Amino acid sequence: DWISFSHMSSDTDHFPIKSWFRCEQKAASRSYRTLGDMSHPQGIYEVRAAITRLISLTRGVKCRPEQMIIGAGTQVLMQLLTELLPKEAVYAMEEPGYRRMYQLLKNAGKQVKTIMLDEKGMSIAEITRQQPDVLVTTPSHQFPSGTIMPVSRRIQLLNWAAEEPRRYIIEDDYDSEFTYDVDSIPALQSLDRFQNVIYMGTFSKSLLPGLRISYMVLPPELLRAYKQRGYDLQTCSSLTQLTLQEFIESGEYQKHIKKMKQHYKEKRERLITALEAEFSGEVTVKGANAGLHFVTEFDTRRTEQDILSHAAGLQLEIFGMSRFNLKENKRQTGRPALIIGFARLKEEDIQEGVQRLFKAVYG
Amino acid sequence: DWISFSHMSSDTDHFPIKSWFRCEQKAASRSYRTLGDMSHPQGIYEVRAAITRLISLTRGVKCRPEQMIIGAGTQVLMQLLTELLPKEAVYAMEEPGYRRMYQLLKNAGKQVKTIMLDEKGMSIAEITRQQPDVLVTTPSHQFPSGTIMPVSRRIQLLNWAAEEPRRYIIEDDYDSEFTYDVDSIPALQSLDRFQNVIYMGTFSKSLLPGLRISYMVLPPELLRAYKQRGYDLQTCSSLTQLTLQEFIESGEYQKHIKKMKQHYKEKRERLITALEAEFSGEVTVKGANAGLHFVTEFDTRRTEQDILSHAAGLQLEIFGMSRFNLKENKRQTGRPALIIGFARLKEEDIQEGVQRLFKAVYGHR
Ligand SMILES: Cc1ncc(COP(=O)(O)O)c(CNCCCC(=O)O)c1O
Ligand SMILES: *Cc1c(COP(=O)(O)O)cnc(C)c1O
Repeated sequence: DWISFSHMSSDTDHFPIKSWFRCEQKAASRSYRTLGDMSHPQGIYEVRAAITRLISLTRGVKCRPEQMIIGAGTQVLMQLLTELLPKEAVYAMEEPGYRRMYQLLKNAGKQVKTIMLDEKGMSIAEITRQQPDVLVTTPSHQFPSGTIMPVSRRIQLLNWAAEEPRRYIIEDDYDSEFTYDVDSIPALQSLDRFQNVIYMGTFSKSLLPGLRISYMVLPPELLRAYKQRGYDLQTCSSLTQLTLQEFIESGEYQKHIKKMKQHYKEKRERLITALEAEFSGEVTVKGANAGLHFVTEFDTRRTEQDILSHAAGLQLEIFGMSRFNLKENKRQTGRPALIIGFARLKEEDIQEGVQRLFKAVYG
Repeated sequence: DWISFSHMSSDTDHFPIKSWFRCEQKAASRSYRTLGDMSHPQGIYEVRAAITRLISLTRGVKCRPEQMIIGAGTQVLMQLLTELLPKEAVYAMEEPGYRRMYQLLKNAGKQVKTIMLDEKGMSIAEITRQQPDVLVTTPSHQFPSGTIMPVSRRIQLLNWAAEEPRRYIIEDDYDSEFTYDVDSIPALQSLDRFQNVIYMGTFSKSLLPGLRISYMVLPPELLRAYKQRGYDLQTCSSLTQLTLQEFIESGEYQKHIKKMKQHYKEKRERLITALEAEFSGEVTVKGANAGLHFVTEFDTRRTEQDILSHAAGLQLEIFGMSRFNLKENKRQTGRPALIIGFARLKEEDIQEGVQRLFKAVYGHR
């Protein structure tokens, strides 16, 4: 009975789960003799090669498959990365941003500066002033604000990293697969002429988060630091990797993304239109030109926690922007701001969801 | 025409891949609408409940699913543990042992003591001497010497840990689904009255056709430490989790374990008979009646490296004890003690494998 405006979930109904299992039988019969065993620690080479081709095609990312590392989550690869990067590196994160990564870095004993955003995303002025060593950025659709970083700002960050040795940018290209605006913008890593960027990718938005498949691409110098480790074991089963590779090479991935691009586009249009009507125009929407969510701000007498406590009662799954407040202070000011995810939201349940949303906002 | 005496986990020839895939289907059907969600960070709860019920009756492990953390393999679970334990904790490991885990700890910048064995396992003598803060131990079937630590030694370790704060015992239970003849002695943590043991288990032996599924059971203090972080995400795919749960609860698992046990019971018997037949009083089989490996000591004038070198020339794959040293600096190998691993040993390969081993142990015949 719940309706879900979650940005963390997907509808199982639009994922071709039967194709996936069919690829799995194919991968299994292809590599039956050795499915049993562990893969190369970075992941199967042929599989790393398929991905390499994919992200070069879609994101213009330039690399050799040996630079790629596959892992069971962005957060296992982020941890590893903190061990490849200089021990005394000062990290910098978007504010607001991904609270888990913030917590991960702190718990690793790192200093994390918090960089505020402007209309173009991560503030280059703040970056220069604070002087961190490594930036963590989400250029395709800033998490959670949704700002698509323009190539002008991408170049600004790439010039910053070039100006001094041992500066790195971690490019978190999370939900970069769908675009409802001018066409794609090549990843920072592709615009880079000096190998200062670590490109991170995941299959959680395109596939299903249940499937724990992610990867990252290392500059050569960090790759040699990884290989010098010797003890690392792969975290994705051999069959999972081969199933993904089969899913992609068969073209099913390409079909799935193209179908979904259209599906999300139209569902996003519907949902917004229904927000503007039900709220009479008295709602502010931001970060809606890409990705699987946007941000909505309301004029109401209620606090964010009131709306959230109430929306929970109306059986509406929804999250407050306060969830993404990195630098702490008792400072909720202005309009309550909520993130509106729509991957998990049914076509049929848009009108009801907006009405439930209205009631939770106003009473 | 290679023959391998080097495997300690099965392969796809041994695994009912079809049963697994069919359980995966059913699990997926049952839990369709929830695949679009990411798991609970400790793993799906009802999965944790299933494993817990299982391990309580097979190993005598006493715990609640609330204390269990599921992960994509033992490495990732060990990595996390080092972050839950005191930063400046000193670790200690058995020698001979799992070198990979030695490097993991060393790369994490930890002090690691190396602790020799006697005929009851990890040396309490050496432990009370070298004074570490946390022990890493394989009490059910030592890796790779095969020693089953007796309860008297388990109690000594337990008492040791209880004596000062910030002392813990990691218990690596890795192949305890296979016990031959006499029933097993339960897991060490079944004796753990003061919450000093962290139980680490895996499905790598009893199953692994590549599956990355392990789990660890935490004492409340470390569990609270874990819940304090708030940033951890499950690494084991939700599909793998539900499948295994179905595999277990459908009964398919015990049926598999029952079959494999007899199969490995046969092979160990048939292999030891053959060793005793071609060698006689010249072979000593040291090791327990458990697991997928044992230790052979040879009464020969060849050195370990000689035998290993003649072994590769006869296309027989084996390892001597010296491989399982954790550390090395200015010394080398030893004298005829090899470990035999028979998880992937064809029955047809037994006599020929034993005949090559005989050749390599003298260089004649
Ligand atoms: C900022 C950011 N980057 C990457 C990911 C993908 O993570 P996995 O590869 O799936 O482990 C995510 C995923 N996050 C959803 C959680 C959002 C929340 O509100 O907690 C992410 O956010
Ligand atoms: C196989 C094994 C493990 C478990 O490793 P996984 O990460 O579960 O594959 C742990 N300890 C020892 C000694 C082993 O041989």
